[PDB]
Amino acid sequence: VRDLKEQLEALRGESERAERDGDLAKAAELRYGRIPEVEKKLDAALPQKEEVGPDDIADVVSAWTGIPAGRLLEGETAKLLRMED
Amino acid sequence: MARAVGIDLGTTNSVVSVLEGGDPVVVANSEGSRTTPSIVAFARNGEVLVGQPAKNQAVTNVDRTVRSVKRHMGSDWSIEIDGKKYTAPEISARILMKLKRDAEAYLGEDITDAVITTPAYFNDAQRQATKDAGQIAGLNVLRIVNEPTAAALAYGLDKGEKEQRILVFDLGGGTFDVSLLEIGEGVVEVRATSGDNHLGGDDWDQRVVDWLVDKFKGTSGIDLTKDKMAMQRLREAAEKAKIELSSSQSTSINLPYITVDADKNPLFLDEQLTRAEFQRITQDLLDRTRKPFQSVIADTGISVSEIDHVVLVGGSTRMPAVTDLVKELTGGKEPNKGVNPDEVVAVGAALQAGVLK
Repeated sequence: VRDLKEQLEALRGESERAERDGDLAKAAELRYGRIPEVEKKLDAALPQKEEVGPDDIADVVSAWTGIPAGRLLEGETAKLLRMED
Repeated sequence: MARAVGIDLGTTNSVVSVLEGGDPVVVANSEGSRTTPSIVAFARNGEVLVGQPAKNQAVTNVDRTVRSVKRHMGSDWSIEIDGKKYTAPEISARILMKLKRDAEAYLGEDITDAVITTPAYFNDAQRQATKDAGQIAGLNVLRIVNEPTAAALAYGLDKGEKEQRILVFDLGGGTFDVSLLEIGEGVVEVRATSGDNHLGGDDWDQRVVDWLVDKFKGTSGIDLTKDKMAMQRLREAAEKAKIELSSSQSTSINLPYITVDADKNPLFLDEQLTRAEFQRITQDLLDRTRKPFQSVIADTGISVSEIDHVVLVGGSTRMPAVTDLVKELTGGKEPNKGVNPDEVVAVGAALQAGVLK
């Protein structure tokens, strides 16, 4: 998806040049077509670890003081769901 | 060649014709179009486009693009273009330097002299302004031939020796002039002149674009006033619809994607125009031509039958709305044909040049 973001940047240069050349037809085709469509595509392409968040804080306050405060990280939920067994 | 040329520096149609051994050759600009659009777009650089390059920046350098400084020649019509204020002579001199190097390219050497024209509604202050621009750009107006006069030259309308009556309808894209011409002995008088110095076939195009966005909002409700490139596109498509419906009864115009629609769908354009609706649309712009001609008539007191030639100059008199109101008011008198109306006055001014050369 990194190339497509750069591709989104390439589309922005394309809309720049469409408007340079008087290409109204491409102006909106990029403003309401290519650029926004690649943008929704890239929003979909977002996988999730490049900035601290409201869960690393919980991780630290769990490692320290031992009290578990998290989000039931996909392994604890299955186990908690069958306890009376 | 004639060592000089002629220049119908239109109000929107700056054209220059040379003489291939007397053959009136309208030189293709380095822009390709023999007509340089008489627009000077002081791009936000200090650099200055001219022609369709400038025309394109009529929306972008709207704050720095000059049109119809032709009308403002006779003053210090001095436009604060980045550095200082550039008077109408220099704005004209820019187009003249373009045309200069276009012809130098077309030649292989800078054969530069000219016969550059004025509307018959102009005054000798505008002509002094052109004298200064000639001191500036480096082309010679060895003499000015007013535009109706160079029209009657261009079509070779040397009728009766004692005197001849030449009617001339100039509609450049940005200028209108009715003129009546008593000519004789190779000496010319534009006997009378009226017109509409604000009207032009690009005023016609502006009415067109008005309607365009009118029915755009008629169906959906978006204004291309809201989009500058859309205004450029409407204007360009409208003038090329002008030269289209100078031959075509009707021209359908269409554009892919432009702005979002009501349902957030990239809206476009698609529909017919019928030239009937066009002459309906310029109808008050056609009233802006009639009583001008009534005024030139009364100035001359001449019957349209007595007129010995009629003439169509300025590219927007390719239009048959022009020729319709001609043959209506002129009693059916056919204007003489053989040169493009933009080319006409440039051609005949060039003929005057060769008459000098």
